[PDB]
Amino acid sequence: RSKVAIIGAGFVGASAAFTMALRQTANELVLIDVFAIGEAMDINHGLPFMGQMSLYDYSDVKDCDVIVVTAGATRLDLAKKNVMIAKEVTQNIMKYYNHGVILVVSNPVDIITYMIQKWSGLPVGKVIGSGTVLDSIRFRYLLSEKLGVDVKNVHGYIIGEHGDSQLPLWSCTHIAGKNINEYDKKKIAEDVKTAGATIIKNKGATYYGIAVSINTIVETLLKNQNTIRTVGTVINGMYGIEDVAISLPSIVNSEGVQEVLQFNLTPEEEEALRFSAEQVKKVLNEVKN
Repeated sequence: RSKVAIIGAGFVGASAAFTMALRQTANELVLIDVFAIGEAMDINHGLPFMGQMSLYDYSDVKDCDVIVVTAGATRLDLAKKNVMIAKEVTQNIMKYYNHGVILVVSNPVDIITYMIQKWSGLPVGKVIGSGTVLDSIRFRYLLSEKLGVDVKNVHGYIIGEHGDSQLPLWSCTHIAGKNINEYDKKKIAEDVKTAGATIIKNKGATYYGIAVSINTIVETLLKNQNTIRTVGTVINGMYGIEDVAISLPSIVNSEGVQEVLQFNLTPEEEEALRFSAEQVKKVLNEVKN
């Protein structure tokens, strides 16, 4: 039934694949590369794919339900660097692009997601970035793992730009229906935006957390379970936010975004969110070339 194609066999492309290979998230998985085959063979060593077939070229984006872009590599230069790589990938993908939902993972995700959405000339509801999906996940986790409660009842989201301007939706965070007003927690928010930085310091890279994130999202899309995820979408006309890609809780499925939940945010939160958009917008101006 399902078929996912991952663009880029880097540690991320590889991990991702390896993860949705153990979890056997899709029926078919393709490793499109940009330098690949060997990375697929090593994964195929743990052979029991009683529900998956891992293969190795862009002409295979045909009939894909999802297409993940992990390609990518003095910061703002990175963006501009990645934008170049991205632009080329977008061309090739679209050369054979047919039915499918594109998931952007390349960093700076917020920027590339938007850019790629344009480059492809695809509906805004079909191109999605991994956005703050992982951040929101960890956000709920930290909460539960600190209030003696389990993530099961923990309902919270991390919206905005997947960077430093991100903000936690406290006004819409409830434990089984209990506001965060129990009896302070400005740390939980911190550890969520510090995680990436700290990891990069020690390991000097990051790809396991993302690989998982990808798996998650791919699973969400393939299930069509109306699950809410703070994935990145090109927003235009919300909270006064215009042309720019940003994360917001939205119900997605194998065929695009269904709707980007229009939560009622407090004035401070609407401010924060708006501000956040401005950061991404700054970089976008630099790009768009």
